Amino acid sequence: RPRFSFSIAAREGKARTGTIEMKRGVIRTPAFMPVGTAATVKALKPETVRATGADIILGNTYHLMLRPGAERIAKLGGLHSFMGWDRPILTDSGGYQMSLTKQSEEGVTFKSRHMLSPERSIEIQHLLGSDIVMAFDECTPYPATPSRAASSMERSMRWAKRSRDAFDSRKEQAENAALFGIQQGSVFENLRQQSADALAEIGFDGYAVGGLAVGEGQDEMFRVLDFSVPMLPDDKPHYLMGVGKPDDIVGAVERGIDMFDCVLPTRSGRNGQAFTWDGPINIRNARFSEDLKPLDSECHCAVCQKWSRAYIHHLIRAGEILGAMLMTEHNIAFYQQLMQKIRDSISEGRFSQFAQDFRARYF
Amino acid sequence: RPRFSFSIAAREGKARTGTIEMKRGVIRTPAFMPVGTAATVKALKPETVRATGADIILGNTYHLMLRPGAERIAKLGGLHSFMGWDRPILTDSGGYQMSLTKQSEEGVTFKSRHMLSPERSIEIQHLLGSDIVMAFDECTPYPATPSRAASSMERSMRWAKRSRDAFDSRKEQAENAALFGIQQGSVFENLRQQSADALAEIGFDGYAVGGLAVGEGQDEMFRVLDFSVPMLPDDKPHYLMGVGKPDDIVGAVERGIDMFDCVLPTRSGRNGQAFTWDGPINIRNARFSEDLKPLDSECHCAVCQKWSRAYIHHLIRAGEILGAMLMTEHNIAFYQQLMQKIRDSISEGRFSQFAQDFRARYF
Ligand SMILES: Nc1nc2cc3nc(N)[nH]c3cc2c(=O)[nH]1
Ligand SMILES: Nc1nc2cc3nc(N)[nH]c3cc2c(=O)[nH]1
Ligand SMILES: [Zn+2]
Ligand SMILES: [Zn+2]
Repeated sequence: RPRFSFSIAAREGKARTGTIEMKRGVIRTPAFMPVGTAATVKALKPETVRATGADIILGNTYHLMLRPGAERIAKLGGLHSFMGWDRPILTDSGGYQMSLTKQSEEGVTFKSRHMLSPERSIEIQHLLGSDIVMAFDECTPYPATPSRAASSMERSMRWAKRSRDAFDSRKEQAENAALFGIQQGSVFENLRQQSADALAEIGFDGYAVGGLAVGEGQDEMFRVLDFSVPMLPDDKPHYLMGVGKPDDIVGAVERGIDMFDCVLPTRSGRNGQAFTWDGPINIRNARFSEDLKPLDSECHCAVCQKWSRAYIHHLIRAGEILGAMLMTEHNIAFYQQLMQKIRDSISEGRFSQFAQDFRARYF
Repeated sequence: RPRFSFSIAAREGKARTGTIEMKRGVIRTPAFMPVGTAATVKALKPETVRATGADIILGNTYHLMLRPGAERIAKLGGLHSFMGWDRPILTDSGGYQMSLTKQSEEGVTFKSRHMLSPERSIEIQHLLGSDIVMAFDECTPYPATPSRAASSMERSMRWAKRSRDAFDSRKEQAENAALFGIQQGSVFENLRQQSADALAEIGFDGYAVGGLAVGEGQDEMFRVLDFSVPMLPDDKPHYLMGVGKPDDIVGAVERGIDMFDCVLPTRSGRNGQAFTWDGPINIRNARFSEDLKPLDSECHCAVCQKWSRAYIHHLIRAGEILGAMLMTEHNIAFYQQLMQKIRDSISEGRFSQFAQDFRARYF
């Protein structure tokens, strides 16, 4: 394979399906990336993550720089060999993870003390051996005034240029990894346009829509996507950071998004929430204590082939680790089945019907 | 297969190796039973427990009667289908699990309020669909005076008779399951003899040595085994309840024990302790933070094939579920490799050399 090649095999409206080819493997798009923040997708072996259909997972510069350390992981052979995942890994840059500081034009120092900057973020992502490196940005808080959103976006665009130059100055990274830029501008069309233009002038391998999934709510998120995604280069992947619930994913693909991540299937699975095609259920509810059906009636995952709602109910109520394992495997497999149904429906020219059907039943 | 058949294929001294055949499968002896107290071997799918080599797992009447309930499990199709383990299951009777009350000759009531008795224990084990049912006994506290140990043992022997009659009165249970008696008598030879005699007069499919692994320490435990195991019928399995550390298992097999259980590999694995042929290690120790070796240098388990000490160190320090999963799978696989080396060495007439070699290196 090449360092990076995105090809679009079929289209319907603004939706696209295709493939990203990288040295460590092929990513089918639209893609959902399970989140592996501490060098693990919580409660799953990497072979189980792959068996659900994932082609790529997400890691985080911020978390891994703190524990176990980026230089440590490099000394141990990089993130892929450390955790036993040999396929592509995308790493976020630390520009969100303000969520968990002294800010300046140079970067951010935060509470031991640590520092991140465009140069240091890109370096950490190199030490980890990331395949898709995210530019170092500022996720603008929501809501933001137009002035604050503009200042923040402008700084992020200067940081995007510094990110590009830091990545390109490291020959091994430039030859083997890809770099994505992150659009900012909050909910304001003109600032989203200025940001898209800045990013396309610099030039990246892919373009993320940043600054969403920060409390704005679906209607607003969709309105911003309606004008923001068309601003990005059409021939590169479009990544919506941190999204989301199954309905959010379907509507975002209808608006031109190719890549997704979120902790909802893993985190809410450990808390008892199971996704089904008839909507989410909370397995802790006493109504499931003698329910012999699988979590979902159609799901092909190994959990639904083997165990009942009643058993998983018991495990979660008892605080047993196997309950977290089973709930997480099912929810990640559900998300991957959703992405496969989206890909196949776009490929067959029937995605808009799929999206309507999905919603009618899920709600 | 038959309901129950124990065959001894080879002997060395007091040690034996062979097989127990039951309707749900064959158990290779000497056997280690992973503990699955809440209807799960903690942090392992049943297929992973089987892949480590286990032939049988242990469940507990006390815990399962409280959560999810014995009648509930029966309504759901029994413990095997509930948890997805289709091989034999031994259940303890609740006579230990005083550890976690109003006692009388009729049984014990304990804190909601619950009751156990010989009749109710055997009934619960039937509702669960246990393959090896334990008689309802009193595990005598340690230390005990000879008078208190005698009173307690005598009550247990009356309860053993009631257990036998309750099991035999239930045709489906009598035809499909096995019943083991439990010897008591604390550390006193004459009371152990009286108990063995009582149990052999009643007649059981197997005989447990109860009342040990309750704080007495290895030397004392071994002294009691030295005289107690020969008192039991030679042609039936001998089960030492709750034992134990790898060295305890080796010395108990040298004294005629065929079956073992304990929470040490699962519980101490979640707490960071890994078994190796050079003795246990605590993976949380900072000396492992950049150690690329597997947990154990010779272990054939999937954990040792794929992940380093450094990674597992990270996971346990971070409180990640995958650390508990990996540590537990390795420790259970280590225990099963120990039992396989014991079986093969007895079969080859070189168990005493194995035991000496094991100890020289483990210590
Ligand atoms: N670097 C970066 N990461 C992000 C991660 C996110 N997760 C959610 N929910 N929203 C996010 C936005 C950003 C963002 O704007 N920048
Ligand atoms: N029913 C029964 N169960 C037991 C379980 C045990 N676990 C350890 N550590 N010792 C034990 C003794 C008994 C015992 O004497 N009776
Ligand atoms: Zn499923
Ligand atoms: Zn191992």
